[PDB]
Amino acid sequence: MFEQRVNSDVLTVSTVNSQDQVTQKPLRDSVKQALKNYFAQLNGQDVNDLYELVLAEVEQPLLDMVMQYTRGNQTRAALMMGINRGTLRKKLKKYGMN
Amino acid sequence: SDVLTVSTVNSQDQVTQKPLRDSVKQALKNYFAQLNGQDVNDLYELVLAEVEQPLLDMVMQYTRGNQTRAALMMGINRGTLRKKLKKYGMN
DNA sequence: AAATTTGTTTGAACTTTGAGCAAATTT
DNA sequence: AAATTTGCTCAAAGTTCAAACAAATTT
Repeated sequence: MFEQRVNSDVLTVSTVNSQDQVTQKPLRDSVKQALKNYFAQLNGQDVNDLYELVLAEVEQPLLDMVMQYTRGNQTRAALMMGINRGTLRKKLKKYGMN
Repeated sequence: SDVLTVSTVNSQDQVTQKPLRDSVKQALKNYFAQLNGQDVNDLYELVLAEVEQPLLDMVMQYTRGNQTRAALMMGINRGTLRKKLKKYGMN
């Protein structure tokens, strides 16, 4: 057959391990790391917009990368992400990618 | 100046931060590399799923389970948070 | 000159929100 | 015993959507 590829390992980054060998951990794990790192560096300072902070840090490069792929075609890009053409264009405005 | 970041090692064994947005690119760069014009259909709800999950995973761990502190921390409604927790089944 | 995409608008379908309250749980 | 948090449900506020369709651009 084909071999399973869990959604965990659909999107993946390159890491180095204890034996200095290149392996591919999930993006999940990068996100986890970053948050662990963000809390530790926080020091009892108040936070109240973590969702939008993360979302910004993820939408931008998804958009960046997807528009490169469709050589700048929105209809394709929006179809490709699964979102209305108008909201893509709204998101794009928000980060100044138009 | 950039708050969301991850650690990296160079060949000369030095650790060093880089923004998470640089990871997300790589992932996508890689996702697209390994497709070969196979249609992609629902990519926004995919990455979102791969980012919501460990964000919820970590903020509950941080707020010791406190749904209320968690929502307030994330800047979303207390009900939205319940719904997202059903979505990935983290009851 | 043919097809396809942009840039808009419209209204309907859906989602998030703030508040309210009893009942359960933590302090 | 007091304070806070859960689990719910209403409504209003806000976003996403598909569909139009000229006007611009690309095949």
